[PDB]
Amino acid sequence: APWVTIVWDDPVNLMSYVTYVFQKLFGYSEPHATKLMLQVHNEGKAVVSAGSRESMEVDVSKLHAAGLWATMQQDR
Ligand SMILES: NC(=[NH2+])NCCC[C@H](NC(=O)[C@@H](N)Cc1ccc(O)cc1)C(=O)O
Ligand SMILES: [Mg+2]
Ligand SMILES: [Mg+2]
Ligand SMILES: [Mg+2]
Repeated sequence: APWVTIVWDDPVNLMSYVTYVFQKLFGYSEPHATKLMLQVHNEGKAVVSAGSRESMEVDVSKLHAAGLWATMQQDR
């Protein structure tokens, strides 16, 4: 089963920072990163990447080091 990395809205990080982090960590374009940031902000969370459990563990670690609230879970 594939897994997903989820980023959760938090009250401290800047919207602008989160958009930048998605570009920096995943290479996403600015429209893509902005859309994911706004999904987190307006829905409370968003899937930001998908793949094997092991690969999502890395994405979670990278996001934590950037200061974002990230978890992973199995995709159903
Ligand atoms: N640094 C700072 N001024 N903090 C106060 C809040 C700033 C505000 N940020 C938000 O509204 C965030 N909730 C946006 C956000 C955080 C995390 C994630 O993952 C997505 C979105 C602002 O930017 O004005
Ligand atoms: Mg907010
Ligand atoms: Mg966060
Ligand atoms: Mg799903």
